Amino acid sequence: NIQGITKPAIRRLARRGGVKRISGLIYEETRGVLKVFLENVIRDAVTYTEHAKRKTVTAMDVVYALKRQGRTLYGFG
Amino acid sequence: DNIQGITKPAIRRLARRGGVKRISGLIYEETRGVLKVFLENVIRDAVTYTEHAKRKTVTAMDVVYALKRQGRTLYGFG
Amino acid sequence: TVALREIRRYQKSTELLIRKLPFQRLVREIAQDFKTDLRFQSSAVMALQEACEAYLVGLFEDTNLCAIHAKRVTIMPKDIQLARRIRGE
Amino acid sequence: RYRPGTVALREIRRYQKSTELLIRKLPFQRLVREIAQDFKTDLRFQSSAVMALQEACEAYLVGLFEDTNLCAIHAKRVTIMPKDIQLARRIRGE
Amino acid sequence: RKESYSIYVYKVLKQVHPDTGISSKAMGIMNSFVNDIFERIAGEASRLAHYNKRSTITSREIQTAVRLLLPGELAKHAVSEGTKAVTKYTSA
Amino acid sequence: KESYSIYVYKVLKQVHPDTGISSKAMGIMNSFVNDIFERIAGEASRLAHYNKRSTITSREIQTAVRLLLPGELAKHAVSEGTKAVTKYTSA
Amino acid sequence: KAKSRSSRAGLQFPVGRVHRLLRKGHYAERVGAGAPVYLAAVLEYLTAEILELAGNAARDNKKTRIIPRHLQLAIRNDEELNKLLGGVTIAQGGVL
Amino acid sequence: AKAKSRSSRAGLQFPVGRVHRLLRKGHYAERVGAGAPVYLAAVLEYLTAEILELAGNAARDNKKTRIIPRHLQLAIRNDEELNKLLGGVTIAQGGVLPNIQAVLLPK
DNA sequence: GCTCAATTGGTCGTAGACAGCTCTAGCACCGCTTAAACGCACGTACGCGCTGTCCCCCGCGTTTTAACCGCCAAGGGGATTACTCCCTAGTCTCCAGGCACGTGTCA
DNA sequence: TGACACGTGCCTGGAGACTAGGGAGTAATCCCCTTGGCGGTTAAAACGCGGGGGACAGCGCGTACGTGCGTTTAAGCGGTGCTAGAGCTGTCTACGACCAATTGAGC
Repeated sequence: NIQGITKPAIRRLARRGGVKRISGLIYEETRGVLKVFLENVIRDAVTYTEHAKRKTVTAMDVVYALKRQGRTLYGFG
Repeated sequence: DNIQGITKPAIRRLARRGGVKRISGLIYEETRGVLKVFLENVIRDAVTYTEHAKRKTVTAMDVVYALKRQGRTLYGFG
Repeated sequence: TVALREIRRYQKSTELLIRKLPFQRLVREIAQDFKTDLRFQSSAVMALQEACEAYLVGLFEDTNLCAIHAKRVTIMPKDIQLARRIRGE
Repeated sequence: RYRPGTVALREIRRYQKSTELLIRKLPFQRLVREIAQDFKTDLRFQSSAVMALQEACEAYLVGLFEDTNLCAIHAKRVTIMPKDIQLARRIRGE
Repeated sequence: RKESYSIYVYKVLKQVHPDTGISSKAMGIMNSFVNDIFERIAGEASRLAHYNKRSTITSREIQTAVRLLLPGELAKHAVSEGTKAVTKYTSA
Repeated sequence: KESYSIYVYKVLKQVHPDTGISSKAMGIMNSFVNDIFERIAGEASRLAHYNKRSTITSREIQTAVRLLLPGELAKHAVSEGTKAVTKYTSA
Repeated sequence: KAKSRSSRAGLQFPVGRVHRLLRKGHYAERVGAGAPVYLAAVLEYLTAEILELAGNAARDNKKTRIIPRHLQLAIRNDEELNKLLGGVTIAQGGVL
Repeated sequence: AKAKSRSSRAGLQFPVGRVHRLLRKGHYAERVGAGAPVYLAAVLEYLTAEILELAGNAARDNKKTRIIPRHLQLAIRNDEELNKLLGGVTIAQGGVLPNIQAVLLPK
């Protein structure tokens, strides 16, 4: 599904970062880096979900996975 | 004016341990300014700990704790 | 000419920049390898998206300076690789 | 006479193999008091505390030079220059 | 019951800006912020209490935790506010 | 005082029966053990309250180990952790 | 007749609830009476600090409710709040 | 009635009772179930043996017979797992790995 | 509107505030020795400024496809509840693991 | 050669036992929010054309860096001297934990 992260979206995100001009090869590297970040967070999240014996992953599991990885996120509780 | 006692050879030997082959002549003063700040940040913590305990002699475990707070955990002295 | 005005618009604006459905399918694809037939609460995907886009925005902000150091205008793959190396990722 | 840049490699291979402290002891010993006197007068110091400070500082500087050399490599230079330190520190977050 | 700091943030906002309202989203941000810093201070005070081998948390521990945790000006004001509070509370 | 200095020696004798250890490296080992102890106990302490439980059971240690340790350390550490517990309860 | 301890210190934040958290949090086995008053005073000061800048931002925008964009515009402009919350990121906060 | 240690029961060298007491007195929870210290002691003993194996191998690889901090540093930075766990540790007298960048070697 | 948790009153166990004593090691000074830092010199390697050129990105247009909206079904599992019991803290005894202090010989 | 290894006295940290009681393992009913499906439209994504700007290889050149011999200076090692102060001991009372009854801030 990783080709579902469209080239326009990557362009918009880099524009929010202030990049004026973007090389044609950046897209596959950006997809790889996004995928390894997601995999790490999802692994920790599911580890909390399993220890709680829940079947639904909650927003608290994501908030805790992000905090343990060292990046505090406010707004979701 | 003891900060000059970190001599140019010492900064060269340190940069050599990091693999740096060639060094521009302004690197020394920037290195001294960087070190001064890092020292002040560590000592300000250590002296806060020494004062809260009402000791006067600053003790090595105080510095171990200062480093542990600043994320640079040091093994061996405690 | 337009890219600077685009930069202004997207920094002034506050919407999410990745379409929802593809990101949601990607998340459910990934999760399957760790446990089968999970469910995701509605806000969990929003929390993941709000993390990942901000992470990339920060990575691109660092990449921009990594490019300017080379006296380049354009960012290239090795700029991202340097950024991650110095960041210790 | 060796030509330039060969001895630097032998120096690196030595100083990466050895473990001795590279800063002179007594000057740093004086420097620590000349700083700390700003925070309290008539402070007194354990010898171990100064040795710990020295170990931490040398580790920090070597850690910063290891990152700083990558900036020089990325610009296809071999000379490190102050803007390399500035960039490295700005990315690292300090 | 979903106990919260929100009804106190309301009071502080009214004191600072009597015309100004607040959205539920900013309230959730503020409540999470307070539930963060409370834990950071109490944890750091805990470590100070154990490194001295003391049974008791006292205002000296909270004061030194604040001095270590908060940057310069925030600490400099906050210590004066806490000292004024604890004195006037002792006066009653 | 208290230290682990008997037990690290007892392990060295099992794993390298010629070799000795300097007290200067003994101190490093002792601090390393205290560090890992405090990490594991901290994270086990979180899971109890995240689940609104009063106790620490073996499940909390198992999960904190799985979260903190990397995968290939975690699989074996968990494996013989359950081995040790199974021996204990069967003895 | 009871007069709540917050009112004795003149704080808004609840010295009761804060002392309940300090006791129930297993931080230490005993908690002396100055701790929760001091802690409530500090938290109230920090709340007033953040709200003041958020309201100033809303006023400059010619709006009247502070919204998270205004909070990010506050925190990222103060040279010391940006050190306290340097790692924290704000949902919908955007960038400068 | 002859006392026999819980470590001997568990087949462990590390002190199970001392771990149990450190947990009980550490304020980590209001209760500490009977299986927690055996598991934690086994985990610690595994990691200790994993370190000391690599240290002994580095001793032989340097024809020394006494482990010293250099050998610990090499035991740690020469493993992709131990280095990920010991990310923040600085080791006194430990020195560094030999790793010159290939860009800088002679033409 | 109304309830459960914060307030006031009392008991009382103890640990930490005060005073004494001590013997460690941090501070100060004398001298001898010489490792290391400082200074001056010049040769040449590298960084920096300039030109020509090129191919690949930016910007515009039409197509097209699936993201989105909104309404309708339904049923899995998060949530709360009442019962129970077996687990773990408190106490007491009594005994041996390992802790200061000593000694010596070989990596 | 002086740090680690083996030895000794000894004492308080661990282990075996019973009591007491409440945390959470258990089995049930619930209902709400998650998953599935429909029409459709029109916002955004995709494919082509066109080109001129940014990237960059070859080149010139000179000044900034390095490698070396000589001078010296303050660092390093050892000796005596000492008394401030960390650390342990003995005392005892200020105060903070626990129970109850009450009622109003908060939900």
